[PDB]
Amino acid sequence: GITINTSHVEYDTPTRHYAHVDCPGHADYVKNMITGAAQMDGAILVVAATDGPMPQTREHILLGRQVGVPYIIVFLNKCDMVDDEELLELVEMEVRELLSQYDFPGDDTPIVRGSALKALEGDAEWEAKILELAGFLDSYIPEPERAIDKPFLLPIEDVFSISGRGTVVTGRVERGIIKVGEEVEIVGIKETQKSTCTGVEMFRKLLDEGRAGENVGVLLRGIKREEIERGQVLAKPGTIKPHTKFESEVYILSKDEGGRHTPFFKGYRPQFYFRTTDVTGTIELPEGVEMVMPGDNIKMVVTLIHPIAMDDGLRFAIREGGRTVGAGVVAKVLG
Amino acid sequence: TKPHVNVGTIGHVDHGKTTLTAAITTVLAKTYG
Ligand SMILES: CN(C)[C@@H]1C(O)=C(C(N)=O)C(=O)[C@@]2(O)C(O)=C3C(=O)c4c(O)cccc4[C@@](C)(O)[C@H]3C[C@@H]12
Ligand SMILES: Nc1nc2c(ncn2[C@@H]2O[C@H](COP(=O)(O)OP(=O)(O)O)[C@@H](O)[C@H]2O)c(=O)[nH]1
Ligand SMILES: [Mg+2]
Repeated sequence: GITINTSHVEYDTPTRHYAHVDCPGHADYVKNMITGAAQMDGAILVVAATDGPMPQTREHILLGRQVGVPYIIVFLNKCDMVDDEELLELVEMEVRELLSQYDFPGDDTPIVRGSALKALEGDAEWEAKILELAGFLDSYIPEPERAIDKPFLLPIEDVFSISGRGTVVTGRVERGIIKVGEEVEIVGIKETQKSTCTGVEMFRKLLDEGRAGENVGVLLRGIKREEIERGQVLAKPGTIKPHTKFESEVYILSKDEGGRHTPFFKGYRPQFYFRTTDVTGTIELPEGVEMVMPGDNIKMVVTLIHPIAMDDGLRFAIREGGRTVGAGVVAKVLG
Repeated sequence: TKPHVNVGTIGHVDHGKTTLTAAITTVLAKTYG
C-alpha cells in the first residue's frame, strides 16, 4: 500500500482544540495531501528567513490549492539568524507574491517572524511570537463546518427489496441528515431520479432520521430495486450534480508500494474508483509530458465514460484490474 | 466543548517545520495549561 510517514500532535489554545500533522519528507507531504490521509482546515507554511522560498515551498502551496486547503498562515523561521529589517521585508514580499501566484490572498496573509529554535529553548522574547502565531490560528482560520451541517449525501452500498414495503438502499451517511418523508435525489451513472424517503431502518429498529456517520437503510417510494446502479448516491435534491470531466492531482504508486512496474503514456485508459465502483476514463496529460513514472504526482485531466456525482475535493483511486495503481483528488470539475 | 481544527506544517525541508511543531506544543502548555 501507500507508504506514509506522519506525526500527529494535539494542543489547545483558550478557545479551540487543534490536531496538527507534520511529515518528514517532501514525498510524504505529496502522498498525504493527495490521499487525504492528513486533511487540513488551515496550513502553517514555514519558510526559513535565511534561505527564503525554495522549490518545495512553492510545490506545497500549489498542492494546497489543488487539494483544497483553504487558508495558509506563514511563519518566517530562523529570524534569530537574520538581523536586517531590509532582508526580512524582502523575503516577505517574495512569499506574498508566491501565495498570490496560486490564488491565496498574499496581501491579507498573516506572516509571523520568529524562531522555533529559541522559543523551544525558553527565551520568552521568542516564545511571544509562538503565541502570536496561535492567535492567528484562532482568528484567521474560521471554525470548520461539521459533517452533519452539510447537505445529505449517502453512497449506496447495496440494495434490497423488502416485501410489501419497498426498496431499501444501504450505506453509511457521509454527511448531513435524512428524515422520513424528505425528498431525495439518486444521482450518477443514469439520469438523476427523484424519490421520497418513506423510512429509515437500522437492524429492524425503526428510525426517525439517519445521521452523518450512521450505517442505515433508507426506504424509497416506488423505485424498483433494479433501477439502482452501482456508483450512484442518495443526496438532498440539487446539492450535488453528476459530472464526467474534471481536473485533478494524482499520485502514482511506486513499484514498491505495489503499483505499476512500467510508466504509462498518453492514451492510458484505467479505471477510476469513486466511492463504490470503477468507472473507465481517458487521460489528458499536461503539455510536454508523454509518460508518467511510477512514484510521480502529476496534474491530470480526466474524462469519464459515465457520469459520477462529484464536487471539488472528492478523492478517488486509479485501478488497473482491481489493483490500485494511483490515488487522486478532484481539483476542479469541468463538466 | 471546544471547536476542533485540523492544521499542519508544510514547507521546504530543513526550514523548521518539526522544530516549530515542538515549540507550539511546548509554549502553549507552558502558557495555558
Ligand atoms: C533532530 N530532530 C528532532 C530529528 C532528526 O534527527 C532529523 C534529521 N533530519 O536528522 C529531522 O529531520 C527531524 O527534525 C524531523 O523533521 C522529523 C520529522 O519531521 C518527522 C515527522 O514529521 C513524522 C514522523 C517522524 C519524524 C522524524 C522522526 O523523522 C523527525 C526527526 C527529527
Ligand atoms: N537558528 C535556528 N535554527 C533553527 C530554527 N528552527 C529550526 N532550526 C534548525 O534547523 C534544523 C532543521 O529543522 P527541522 O525542524 O528538523 O526542519 P524540517 O525538516 O522542516 O522538519 C534543525 O536542526 C534545527 O536545529 C530556528 O528558528 N533558528
Ligand atoms: Mg521535518
